[PDB]
Amino acid sequence: SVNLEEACMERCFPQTQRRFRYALFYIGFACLLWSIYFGVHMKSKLIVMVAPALCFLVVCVGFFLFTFTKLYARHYVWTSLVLTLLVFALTLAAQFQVLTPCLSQVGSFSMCIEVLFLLYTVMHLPLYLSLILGVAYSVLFETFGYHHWELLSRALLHLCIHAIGIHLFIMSQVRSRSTFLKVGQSIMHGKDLEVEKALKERMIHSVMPRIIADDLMKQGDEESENSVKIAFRPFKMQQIEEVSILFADIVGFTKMSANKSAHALVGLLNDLFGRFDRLCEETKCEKISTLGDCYYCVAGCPEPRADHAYCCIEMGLGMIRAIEQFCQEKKEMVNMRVGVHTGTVLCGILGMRRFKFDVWSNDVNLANLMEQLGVAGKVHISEATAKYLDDRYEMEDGKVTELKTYLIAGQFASATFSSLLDVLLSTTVFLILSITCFLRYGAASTPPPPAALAVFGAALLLEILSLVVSVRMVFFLEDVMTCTKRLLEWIAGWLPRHFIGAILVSLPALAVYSHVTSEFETNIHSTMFTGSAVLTAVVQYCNFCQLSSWMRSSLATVVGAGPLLLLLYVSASLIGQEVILVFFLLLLLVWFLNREFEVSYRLHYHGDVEADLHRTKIQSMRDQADWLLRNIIPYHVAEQLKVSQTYSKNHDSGGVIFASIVNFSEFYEENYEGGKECYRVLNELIGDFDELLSKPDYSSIEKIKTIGATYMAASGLNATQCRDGSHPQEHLQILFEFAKEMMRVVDDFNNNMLWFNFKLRVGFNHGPLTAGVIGTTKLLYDIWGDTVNIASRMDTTGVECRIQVSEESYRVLSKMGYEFDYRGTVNVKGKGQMKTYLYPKCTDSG
Amino acid sequence: KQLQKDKQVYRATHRLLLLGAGESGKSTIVKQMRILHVKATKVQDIKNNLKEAIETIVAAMSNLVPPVELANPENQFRVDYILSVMNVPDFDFPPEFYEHAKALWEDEGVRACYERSNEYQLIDCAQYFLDKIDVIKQDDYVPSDQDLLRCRVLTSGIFETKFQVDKVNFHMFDVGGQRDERRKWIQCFNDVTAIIFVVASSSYNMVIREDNQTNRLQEALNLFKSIWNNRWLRTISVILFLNKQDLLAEKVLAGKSKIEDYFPEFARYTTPEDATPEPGEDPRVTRAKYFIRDEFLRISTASGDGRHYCYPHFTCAVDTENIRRVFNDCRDIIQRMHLRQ
Ligand SMILES: Nc1nc2c(ncn2[C@@H]2O[C@H](COP(=O)(O)OP(=O)(O)OP(O)(O)=S)[C@@H](O)[C@H]2O)c(=O)[nH]1
Ligand SMILES: [Mg+2]
Repeated sequence: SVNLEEACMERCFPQTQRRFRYALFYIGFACLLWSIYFGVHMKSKLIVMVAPALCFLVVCVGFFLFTFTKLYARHYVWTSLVLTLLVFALTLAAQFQVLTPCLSQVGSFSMCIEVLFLLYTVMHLPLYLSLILGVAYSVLFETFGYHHWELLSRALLHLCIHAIGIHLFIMSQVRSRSTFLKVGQSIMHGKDLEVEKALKERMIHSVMPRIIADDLMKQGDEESENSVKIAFRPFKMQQIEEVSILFADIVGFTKMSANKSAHALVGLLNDLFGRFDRLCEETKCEKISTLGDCYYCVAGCPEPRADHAYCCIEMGLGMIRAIEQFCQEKKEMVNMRVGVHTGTVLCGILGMRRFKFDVWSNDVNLANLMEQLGVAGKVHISEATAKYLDDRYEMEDGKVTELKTYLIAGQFASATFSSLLDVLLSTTVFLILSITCFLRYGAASTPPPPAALAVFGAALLLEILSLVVSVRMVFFLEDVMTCTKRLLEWIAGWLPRHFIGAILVSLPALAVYSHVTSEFETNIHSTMFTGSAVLTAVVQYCNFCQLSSWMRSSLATVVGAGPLLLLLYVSASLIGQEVILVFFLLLLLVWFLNREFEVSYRLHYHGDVEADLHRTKIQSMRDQADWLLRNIIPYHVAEQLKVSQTYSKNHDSGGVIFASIVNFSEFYEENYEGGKECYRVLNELIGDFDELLSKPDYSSIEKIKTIGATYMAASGLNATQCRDGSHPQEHLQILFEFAKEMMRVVDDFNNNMLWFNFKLRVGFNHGPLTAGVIGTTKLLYDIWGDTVNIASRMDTTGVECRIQVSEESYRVLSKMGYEFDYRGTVNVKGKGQMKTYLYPKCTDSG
Repeated sequence: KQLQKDKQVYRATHRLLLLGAGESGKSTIVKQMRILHVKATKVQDIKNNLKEAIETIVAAMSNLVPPVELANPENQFRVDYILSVMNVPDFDFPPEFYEHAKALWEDEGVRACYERSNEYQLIDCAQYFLDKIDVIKQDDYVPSDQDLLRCRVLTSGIFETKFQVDKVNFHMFDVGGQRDERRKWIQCFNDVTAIIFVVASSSYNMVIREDNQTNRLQEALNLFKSIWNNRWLRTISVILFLNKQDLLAEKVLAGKSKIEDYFPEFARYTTPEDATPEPGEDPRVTRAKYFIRDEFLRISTASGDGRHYCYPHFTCAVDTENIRRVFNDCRDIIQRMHLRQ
C-alpha cells in the first residue's frame, strides 16, 4: 500500500477540502464571536484581545479562498500544519496575560480543546506528528497558564482530551482507508462481472442459436436458472414445421485422415468448417454440429422461411465449391457426399451434460440416409423438397443403384471491534475524570461526598461488565456460557443499541454531577475547575460515532446545558454569561462534527454492503459460466485453450462406447402433438445417464456427446500419466463397467415403464484416436480416428441386451477377467470381415 | 406478448388423466362428462357393437365345456346366418338379420350361453342393447343418450376434452386400457392435475382379452400397483373408482360367481365398520365392494408415504346422478390439491 494510500486521499481530497472549508468557517466564527464578546460588555480596557482576532479572521478567509490552489495536491499537508501553528500562537498569546487575581481558565481552556478536536479531525497529521504536536501544545498552554492539585488536575484534562482525540483520529483514518479498499474491490467486481457475463454469453451463443440464446438471455422463467443449482427434469422443446435439413459425409474421410499429424488434421478440419460457417451465415442457414466424417445444418428452424430450401441447397453448392477448392488448394483428392430433405422437426435440448441444442424427427433420419445414400458432388434431394424445389436448379431424378428421390448439381477495523475500543476509551476517560473529581479533595483524609463514591463504584461496575461482554465477544473464550452470550447479546439490536449507548455515554455527566450539591460557587477556583470538568465531559459524547447523530447530539446538549443553566442562578455571575456562550458554541461544533462523522459511518456501511453484493454476484456468475464451460468441454482442454488458441491431442490408446436405443422409433408414436412427450421420456433417460457420469469412480469417464438415440462415451483422455498404483489400461474395464451399469439402468427405467421395454445395443472398441476443437465464438470439442467409425458402425451392428465388443478389446478384457461368448464375424464398411464378441454369457437360452 | 396471461389460464386448468383397462368405462365416463358440462355414424357403430355381441354369444357357444345347444335347434341356420356374416367388414344390417338376432336372443340355449358370460371376452352392455335395438330394428330412430353413454367404442390414443365447471377449467384425456396402449400413458404423465384410475368392479370373475388367462381385476390390481410406484407418480394423489357397481351387485344377487373362488381373501374377510352404505343395500354387497376397495387400498397402503393419497369412491357410469355427485366431491378434492404445488 504505497501509492494506493495516496489514491485514497486522491478521492478523499474532495471531502477533505469540504471538511476543511467548514472547519475554517467554524474557526473564523469562533474568533469573531470572541472578539465581539470581549469588546461589548467587559474587557474593553484593551484592544489586543480583538485586533489579533481580526487579523486571524482575515488570515482564515485567505486560507479558505486559497484552498482553490493548484500546486496543492501534496502541500495541503503543510498547509494544515502551519494553520494549526497559527491557531496555536493566537490562542497562547491571547492566553498568557492572566493570573491577575479578570480572565478565566476555561475560556482559553475551551479554546485549546476546540483546537485539539479540529486538528484531530481534519488536519490529517501523521499519528506520531499529530500526537506530539497535541501534547506539546497542551503542556505549553498549561505551563503558560501557570503564569499543587489544580495543576495535576488540568494536566489530566489535557491527557484525557488527547486520548479521546487520538481515538477519534484513528477511527476516522481507518474508516477512510477501509472504505477506499471497499470501493476498489467493488469496481474490481464491476469490471470483472462484465467480462464474465460476456464470456458466458459467447459460451451460450456457441451452444445455442442466436435467437433461442437471446431468448435464454431474458431469464424470465427461473426454471432454466434452477438448472444451475422435481419429477420430470425441465426442458424447453418446440415442434417446428417445414424446414430443410442437410447432411454431408466426407467421402472416404477415413482414407483421407490416414497419416495426419493429429494436429494438421485439426487445422484443415477447422479450416473447412470455418469455410462452412462463413457460408451458413450468408446462405441464412443454421449449422448444428459436426459428426466425424459427417456434418449437418438446418434451414430457418428458429426463424421460419419460405426460401429455406433455396438457402440450404445453395449452402450445399457452396460446400461443394469449398471442398473443391481445398481438394486442389491443399491438393487432397477427397470430396464429400451431401444430402438434403425438408419437412418438420421437434427441436430442443436434452441431457444435463455435454448437451447442445439439437433437432429430431423421422425427417432427420430421412435426410441423413438420403445423404449417406447420395452421390458425391451432387446433392441427394427428396421429393419433400422437390415438391417446392421450383425447378430453378438442375433437376435430376437421381435413382440409386438399388421413394421419389432426386439429384442436383447446379442451376481489523470491525464495527464490533470499533464498539469494543470506543467503549474501552469512554469508560477509561470518564473514570479518570471522576478520579480527579475525587482527588480534587486532597486535604481531607476521607472526602465528604459519599454519593460520589457510590456512583463511582456503580458506574465502574457497569462499564467494566460491558467491557467483559466485549472482551469475551472478541477473544472468544466462552467461559461462562455460549447460551448466555447469545441470549444476552440478542438484546444488542439496532435501536436498543442506540438506547444502551445513550445511557452509557450519559452516565459520566451524572457521575461527576455527584459533586454538584456541595458548595463550589463561592470559590472562583472550584468554579473554573468544574467548568473545565463539565466541558471536558460533554465533549466526550462524540466518541460513539457508531451511535446516532440527532440522538447523541441532543443528549450531550441537554446533559451539558441543563445543570449549568440551573447553577447560573446558583452562584461569579457574568462568568456565567461567558461560559454559557462558550458552551453553546461548543455544542454547535460538536453537533456538526458528529453529524459529518456519522455520515462517514453510514457511507462506509453503504459501501461495504454494496461491494459485498457485487462479490456475491460475481461469485454466482463465475460459478454458472464455469458450469457451462465444463458442460461444453472437458477440463484439461480448458487448461490448454487458456494458453493455446487451438487444441490437438493424439491418443494411441482409448476406449469408445456407443449406446443406441433400438426400439425407440417404434416406441415413438406421432399421433399426439408429434409425440414430443416421448422425447421428454428420452430426455429423462439421458439425464439418468448423465447422473451416471457424476459418480466418483465414473468421474473417470468422458461423455463425448449424444446423437438422438445415441449416447457416446469414451475415456483414456484425462489420463495424463500411468501411475505405479494403477494398472495402465484398467480404465477399459471401468469404462466397460459403465456399460454394465447403464444397460442395467434402463431396466430400472424400464421398470418404471409399463407394458413396454426399451432395449439398447452397446458397441465397444479400443485403440488410437485424436481429439480437437472446432473454433472460437463457436466452441465444440470432439474426437476422430479409425476407432471412432469402427465402434460407430460397430454398435450399428449390435444386438440389444448384449454387448458387441471388438476382438482386440476382447482379448485384453478377457485378460481382465471378463467372460464372452463368441458372436461370429461381421461386415464393416471399408473393414470387411471383423471378429466380434458378445459379453453376456448366453443371456438367452444359448 | 399475449403469453403472460395464457400460462396462468393454464395454471387455471385441471388436467384429468384417465386410466383403466379396456372396457372399463373410460370412454363411457368421458362421454358422461361431456354431457354433464357441454355426425351420425354413432347410430351405426352401435349395430356393429350389436353385430359383435350377437357373434360373441354364438361363437362362444361351441367354445364352452358344453357346446352351447339351442333350445330351438331348428334356428341353427339362423346361427349359421350369423356365422355366415360372422366377419362382414361392411354391413347394411338388413331387417332379416335383426329378426335372426332377436329370435335367438329369446332362445334359452342362447340364454345359457349369455349367463356364462364370464368364461369368454364379451362386451358389458350386451343384453341391454339386445333388447334396445328391437326398438331400432328400423332405421329412422335416433338412439337415446343413455344408449350414447352405453355405446361401446374402443379408446385408442390421446382424446383430449376441455370444459368448464363454474369458471374452473378442466381438461381430461381419454386413453385406452389395452396392453399396447399402455405404452402411451407415459405421454400424459407430465404435470397432470388429477389421476382418475377407474376399475371395472364387476370384472373380478373374468379375464382380459390379452391372454384370457389373467383375471381382469387381478390384472388391474397389478397395474395399479405398478403405477402407484411410478417414479413420476409418487407425488400426485390418486382418485380411484369402481365402475359397474350395478353389474357387480347383480353378480352377487345371482350368487353364481364366488369372489372367494376367484380370490379366497374374501371368505375370511370382514366388513369394515366405517362402511356408509346406501339404504336398501345388501350388506354382503357392501362387504364385497369394500373388500375390493381395500384390496386396492392395500397397495395405496403399503407405500405413498403421505405424498400421494387414495380417495376410493363408487360409480355406475350409466347413472348420471352418481357421476354428478361423486364428481362434485372429486371437484372439491382436486380444487384442494390444485394449490398443493
Ligand atoms: N351397466 C354398466 N355398464 C357400464 C358401466 N360403465 C361402463 N359400462 C360398459 O362398459 C363397456 C365399455 O365401456 P368403455 O367406456 O368403452 O370402457 P373403456 O374404459 O373406455 O375401455 P376402452 O374404451 O379403453 S376399450 C360398455 O359396453 C359399457 O356399457 C356402468 O357403470 N354400468
Ligand atoms: Mg377406455
